[PDB]
Amino acid sequence: MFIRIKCFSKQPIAKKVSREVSAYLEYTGNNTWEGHISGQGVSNLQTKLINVGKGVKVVCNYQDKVLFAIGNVAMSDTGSV
Amino acid sequence: MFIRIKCFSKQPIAKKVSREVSAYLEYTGNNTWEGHISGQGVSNLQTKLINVGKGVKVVCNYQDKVLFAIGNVAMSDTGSV
Amino acid sequence: MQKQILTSQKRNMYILSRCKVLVKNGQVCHLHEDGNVYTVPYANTVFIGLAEGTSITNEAMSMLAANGVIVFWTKAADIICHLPQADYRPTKYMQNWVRLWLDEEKKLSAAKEILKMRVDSLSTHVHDFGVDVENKRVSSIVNKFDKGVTQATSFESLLGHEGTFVKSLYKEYALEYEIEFKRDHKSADNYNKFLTLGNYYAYGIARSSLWALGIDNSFPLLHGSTRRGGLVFDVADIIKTSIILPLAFHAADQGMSNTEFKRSCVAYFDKNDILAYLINNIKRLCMEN
Amino acid sequence: MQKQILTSQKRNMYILSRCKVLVKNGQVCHLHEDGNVYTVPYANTVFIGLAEGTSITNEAMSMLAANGVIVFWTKGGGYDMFAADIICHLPQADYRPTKYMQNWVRLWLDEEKKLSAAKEILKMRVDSLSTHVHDFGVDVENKRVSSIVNKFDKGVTQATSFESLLGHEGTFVKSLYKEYALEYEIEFKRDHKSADNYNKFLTLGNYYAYGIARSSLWALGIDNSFPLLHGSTRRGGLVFDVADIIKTSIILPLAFHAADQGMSNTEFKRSCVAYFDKNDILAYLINNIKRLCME
Amino acid sequence: MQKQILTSQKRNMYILSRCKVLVKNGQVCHLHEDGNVYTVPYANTVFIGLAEGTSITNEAMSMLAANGVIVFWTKAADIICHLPQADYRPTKYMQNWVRLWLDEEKKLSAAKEILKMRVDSLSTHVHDFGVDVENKRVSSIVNKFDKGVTQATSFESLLGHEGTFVKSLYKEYALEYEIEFKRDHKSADNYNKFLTLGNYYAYGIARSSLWALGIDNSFPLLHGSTRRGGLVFDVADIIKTSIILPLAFHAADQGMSNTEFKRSCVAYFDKNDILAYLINNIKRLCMEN
Amino acid sequence: MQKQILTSQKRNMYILSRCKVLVKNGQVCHLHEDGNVYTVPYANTVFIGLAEGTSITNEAMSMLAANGVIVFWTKGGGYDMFAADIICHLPQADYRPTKYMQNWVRLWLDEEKKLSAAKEILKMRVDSLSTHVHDFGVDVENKRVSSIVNKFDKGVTQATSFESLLGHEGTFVKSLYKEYALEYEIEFKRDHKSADNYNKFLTLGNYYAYGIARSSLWALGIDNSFPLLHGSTRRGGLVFDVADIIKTSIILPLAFHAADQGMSNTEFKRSCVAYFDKNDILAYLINNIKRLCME
DNA sequence: TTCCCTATTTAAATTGC
DNA sequence: CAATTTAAATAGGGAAG
Repeated sequence: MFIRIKCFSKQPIAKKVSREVSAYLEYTGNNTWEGHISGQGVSNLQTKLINVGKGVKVVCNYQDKVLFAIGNVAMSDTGSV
Repeated sequence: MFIRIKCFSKQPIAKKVSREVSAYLEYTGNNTWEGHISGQGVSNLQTKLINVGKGVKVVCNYQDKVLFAIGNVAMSDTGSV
Repeated sequence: MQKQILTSQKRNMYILSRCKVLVKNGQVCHLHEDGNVYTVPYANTVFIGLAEGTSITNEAMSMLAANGVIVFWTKAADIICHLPQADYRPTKYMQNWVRLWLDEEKKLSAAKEILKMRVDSLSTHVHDFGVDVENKRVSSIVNKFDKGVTQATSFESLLGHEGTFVKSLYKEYALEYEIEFKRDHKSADNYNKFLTLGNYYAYGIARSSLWALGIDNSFPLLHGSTRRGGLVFDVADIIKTSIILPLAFHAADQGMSNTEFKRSCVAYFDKNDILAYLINNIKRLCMEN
Repeated sequence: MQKQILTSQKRNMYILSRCKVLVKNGQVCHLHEDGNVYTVPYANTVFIGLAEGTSITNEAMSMLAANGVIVFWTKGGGYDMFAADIICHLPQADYRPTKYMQNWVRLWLDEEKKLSAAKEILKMRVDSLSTHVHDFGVDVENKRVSSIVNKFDKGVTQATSFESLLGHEGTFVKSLYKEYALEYEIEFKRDHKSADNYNKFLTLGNYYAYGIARSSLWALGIDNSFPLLHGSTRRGGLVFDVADIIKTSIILPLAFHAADQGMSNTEFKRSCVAYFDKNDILAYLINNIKRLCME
Repeated sequence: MQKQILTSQKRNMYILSRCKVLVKNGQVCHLHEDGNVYTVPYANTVFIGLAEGTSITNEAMSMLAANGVIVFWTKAADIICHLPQADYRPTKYMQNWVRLWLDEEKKLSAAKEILKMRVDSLSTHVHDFGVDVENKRVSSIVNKFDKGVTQATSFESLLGHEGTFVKSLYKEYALEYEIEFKRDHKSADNYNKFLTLGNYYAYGIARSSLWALGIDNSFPLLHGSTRRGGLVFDVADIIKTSIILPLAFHAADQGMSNTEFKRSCVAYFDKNDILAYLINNIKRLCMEN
Repeated sequence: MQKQILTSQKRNMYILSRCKVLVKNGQVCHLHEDGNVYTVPYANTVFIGLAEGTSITNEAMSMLAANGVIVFWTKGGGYDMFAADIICHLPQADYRPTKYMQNWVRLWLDEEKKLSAAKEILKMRVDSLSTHVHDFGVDVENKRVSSIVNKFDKGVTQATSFESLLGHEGTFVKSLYKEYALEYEIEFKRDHKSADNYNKFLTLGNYYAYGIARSSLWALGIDNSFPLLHGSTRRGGLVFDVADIIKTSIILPLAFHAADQGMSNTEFKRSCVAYFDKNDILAYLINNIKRLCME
């Protein structure tokens, strides 16, 4: 199932997020992991993202709708910074 | 048609491709443009990013597609970098 | 340079609150938070509406109004908009529409054809929930007001007759979505705030359906003593009471914030091509001769 | 800086350039980039115009919509319109149409006084040449100018077909370009595709006169889509009609003097704006449309 | 804690050439000869099928085999695949697999199911254009493969049953999409080098169906002179005739490169869940008892 | 450094530690991190293992698999594997399960031979206790230990059902745990979740016991899911069913005396691989499974 | 691989306009 | 309105074990 992960976090947490999501998705460029995970895989990916702890800045995308988002500062209708 | 631009170019040409694709899409992750658009607008982007000058490196991804890929430094085979 | 992408496939729409709209790096923007500058896609943007504490400068206006992207303002009520004018819009629509529109019988026919389009707005857009397409009450009330605009005795007979439709849909959507709110522009609850902020989606879609194709708005339809604003509310209420009111009652019922509500209406506009519908919907009234 | 333009009887078109317009003490005032705030009058104002660098707010717009004004955005020189609201009878009590297209397209939907309005508007093109004078270039009181005024008066009066009218207009344009060229001791022919300084100053002046058209029609609620001489399929043909009143009269010698003495485009725009504000050209176009309207 | 996705939940894949599958911050990255490291999705990879010039690191092999991504060597007679062994596979499926391999009447049925799963992959993975899936020239070849595999009287009887199917598919794809390339391994072009790094990708989604769900490559479904390579080659031949050779033929007809063919094969295996189909299809024949 | 470990009659299992593997002069060689290059023998080598720090090129892989060497991957020390192709008779011309697989599935599918193989593998558990003697821990030739051995022998020879054999194995492991605990005079009770040093050390030794068991079953190319004592749904029950030969006689004294000293887990790993090499126990498990299969 | 550079690509912020 | 800075910023590298 076609999901997409972008990481907006800071180092060294961003390398940890790269290690967790890079086991599940292939990396495209400037932190937008892209590919296909089944829904239980997204659920356990959410579980290890929770077990990463605080400081995670990840917004997922199932097409246009946000499938999940752990940690945020400002994310309006558009999603720009 | 939800299409998705990801740029990879540089510092100075990235500002011009920002000014000519954020006119047509919306910046979400670090370089990952996305948003709803027309195929006529797709042809217009292909024209104005031919006419941006040499040195751009942009691949569009309408869902799971490689719609236009102008410029390439190194794509690591199957959908990666 | 370019064919300057047509407004009937423009694909973005925005309301901003507490910002400073300007040009940064050739790009019209948001300033929603303190230092959070966003980007507005002017080749897809239908409209930019501006809440309290907001302002747009002239460089954003000049970059914006070059392909048919308006600005109106929030503070139903008195609203001054800004349609693009330096773009010489096509003439045949407004030639034929003044040709009907001087004659009060043909102006009345134009009003009865744009006022029957509440059912068409409920017909080409069907993916709803809760009351869904029909709760055996919304189809009835839109049918009787279709007949009420089918009669159409005079313009001042229907000056505030649509206000009964909007208030009966406010209290018709609330008998199944349990709250007892009423229409107030200063009420702090979620229902009035969402249903007021959705009128500022409807106004933007209507004025950008008039700006690109050619009608300057203030030559009004449904004029009188209460319906103030012009033909825009005669086009905004096409998608208000049929499109934005169910999503507003959804977002006030599920109880999430304003941004994801605006995402829901942005998606509902984008997947159904609603200003595309409003461009060739009033062209069947404008170009018709 | 606030700059004024007369339209009908009172100076009411204040143009704001490079300012932050916001609510000061429950009233609309504008803070310029120099750091000084100035207020705007209210009962003296029906039109209010925002040039480059101008930012207005929403609560200010709410008061401006609450107590009776219409606001518009504008380009360089504060005169060239690009984004505007529209004019009604009164924006608060009853939103009813302004009477100027009532008179004008009542007289246009029948052919005979539409043709009368066409010959009247070529008559005020003649009056634009004969009335408005300059201190340089072609004098409007010589033998050739008075001869072509008499020839055009005859050629406007006897005719009943719009093809003869547009042929007379093209003959006037070519002939007046020839006499203006031999006054500057050169031989020239008009071409939009040529990129010389003389042709491009003519084209920029034509675009700015299109701006004076669109502004003078916005001041009455008449719209840019309603030509009298050019056909109904021509986009913005009324703008090319009302500008042709002035494009042979004031834009032409100003642009020809700017091309002869070799200034740049921006200062030629500034000189055109100074002539437009000093000799109330917009107000004369309002007077022209108002006497063509009520008959 | 960290239950992880199964091999029937892994959709990414890779068939790396001139690479170096090393350890880079815990991620198994296939670093090609250009100087960049393709970070393979190690937990979601079916396999990383190595080609000439590839050196798989030991810790990278540990991270690949622990997450059920069994790396293989491609450069078929001699293609040895290192199946994962520390994470113990399904014991209920593997115990009944030998009971359906030792009994010759049951070995015939297990071989018939494992070779008729190719017919079940040309109808499930329906992402086959050009030669189609119901064009009666490739569908006829799949039906002939199913007819040959339906009897399956011995492992040495229909030992080269997949070879005739692959030859028929490669002949029909060339006769349809204007080509004449035969079944060769050293005919260096854009066609025979497409279905030699595409069949290695078909062994990519086969080494994850025998390292977690299925039993082993030792007990194969086809044994004989032309049946050397293992049961991984009998699990790859289910996906070779439907997702490898049609994608290679489409990339050769469209003038695509080998990298575009690899991306097309990986995306067609991910979208159709071909690795998941192989993992859940090996468990059907093995755990039938 | 490279290590030689006996499988059947020649040192045909090679453990290749930290290096790089590549083709040099048209033959498979390997290059350590100290700068010394070594080639491989080919008639001597049938099995080659790779530990932490190695990488092998594909040309070396194809040349090793081309004429009769099967490669495998493993943890540190070579006595826990994670990646391996599975053994055939000749890996190139033929591909079929081995004759060890053949006789093993014949004894697994025959119920009387199933019970006979269960009795015989407990009899080899007797022979492993009587064979592997250690200077630490209990003595296998005293009264109490050999009395429990005789009780186990009477238990297996007088049993018929599988659950009786499981109960005999249960009282064997609790009895052996009791006398080993009495040897160092601390009371124990077995529980897998006990987070103390003694129980976690015994589970680590058990882990390397299942590793040497898995290396033994892969050395004959027989799979991991055909157990003799545990049920058919036990997760890797055959690995435990060959490992319990070594847990009751080798892993328990080594782990228990080493956790009496309480030294580190990595040095325990090194000493366990050293004892596995010196006692040459992997070949003893090949001898055990060969006398089960050949009967 | 954990780790530390370290060239980079990169923004958005400055900033005339 | 783009005219460019400065970094928020990652694999991409060497070691290492």
